[PDB]
Amino acid sequence: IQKPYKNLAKALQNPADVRNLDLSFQGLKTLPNKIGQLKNLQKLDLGGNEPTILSKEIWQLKDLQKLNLNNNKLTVLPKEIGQLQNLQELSLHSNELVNLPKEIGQFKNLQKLNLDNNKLTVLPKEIGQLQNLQELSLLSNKLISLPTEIEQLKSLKNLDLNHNEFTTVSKEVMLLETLENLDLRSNKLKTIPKEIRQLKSLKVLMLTGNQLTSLPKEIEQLQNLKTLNLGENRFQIFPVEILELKNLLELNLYYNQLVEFPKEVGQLKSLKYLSLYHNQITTLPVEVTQLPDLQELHLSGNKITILPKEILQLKNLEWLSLSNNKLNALPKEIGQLKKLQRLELGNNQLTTLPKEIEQLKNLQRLELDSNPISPKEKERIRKLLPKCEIDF
Ligand SMILES: [Zn+2]
Ligand SMILES: [Zn+2]
Ligand SMILES: [Zn+2]
Ligand SMILES: [Zn+2]
Repeated sequence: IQKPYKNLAKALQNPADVRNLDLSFQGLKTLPNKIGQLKNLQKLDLGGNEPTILSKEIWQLKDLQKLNLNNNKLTVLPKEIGQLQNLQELSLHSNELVNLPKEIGQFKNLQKLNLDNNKLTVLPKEIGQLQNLQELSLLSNKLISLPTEIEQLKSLKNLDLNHNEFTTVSKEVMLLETLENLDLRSNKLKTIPKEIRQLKSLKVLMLTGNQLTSLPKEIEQLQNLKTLNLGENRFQIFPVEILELKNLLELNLYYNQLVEFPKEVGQLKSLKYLSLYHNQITTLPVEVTQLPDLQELHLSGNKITILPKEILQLKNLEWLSLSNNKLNALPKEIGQLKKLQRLELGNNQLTTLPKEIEQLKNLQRLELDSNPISPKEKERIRKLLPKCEIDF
């Protein structure tokens, strides 16, 4: 590992010693022919220059392991890129690529491929030849499908399809059993296939910003799942399948149309984070207070009228959000939440807070705007929590 040569003149003075060259954002239009003298080059950054920076001399620098061609207004990738047999990391992000050459499949040792922020409508069938690929990033493209040969990516751990045009998840993506992180955010998904059960190594599944109404029963088989992000979807019926995931740590279901907060949520015993912000929830079941490791509970923008006294059981809770609800009171048991740092209660029907709130020694912020609290009550509250930032 070498500190990068940022001065092209310095690099060309002792070319044999140049392993790392960073010419990014230097206003370079072309490369000098002399660049071919950098025979031991392993890392090359040509990002943020011009499309003409792609000198034919680059493709003869055979020791190249890492190449960054980001922000170069590239409309086409030369077929000669395939000659860089030793490439491990290739970055083509923030360009204007619509297609890729079939030669993209020649990188036998390719581990990371970044194609973020392009205009890709299709991937070549040869993408399947990248059998050592661990990360494929396609954020913000125009893909409606992936080639069936995507099933051949037997080492893939990270697949990022965030901001594309997918209407369904292909059954070939579901054959990538080594996947750990699958990002399908901001697509046009209406369903998740039953074949999701095959992704047994999946730790993170992001489906935020789609049109999902339900999940298949087979999602219960994702026993390695830690993060499940289902916010900004069309769930009206709570997907009870996800309540079988006893090792889940984070669950996001905000911006749905949920009418019921089921008692079975109490079965998510490892849950640390739960958001149900902006739904139609009326009642908080006693079973939610039975989550011993819960640190954040986000319930703002609902129709909750009361909190059960069993709230005291959430000993690890640090953040409780209940703004824009219909709360008439807080139970005195709120004072037992010793780790509470943030308590959002704006836009409710609160007139007072129990004396026991003074026990909230770690409380840093308390939000009480748009509540019918009288000036003398605001004074009393300030005195109960003198070190807390209180917004009235
Ligand atoms: Zn988008
Ligand atoms: Zn929205
Ligand atoms: Zn709203
Ligand atoms: Zn707030």
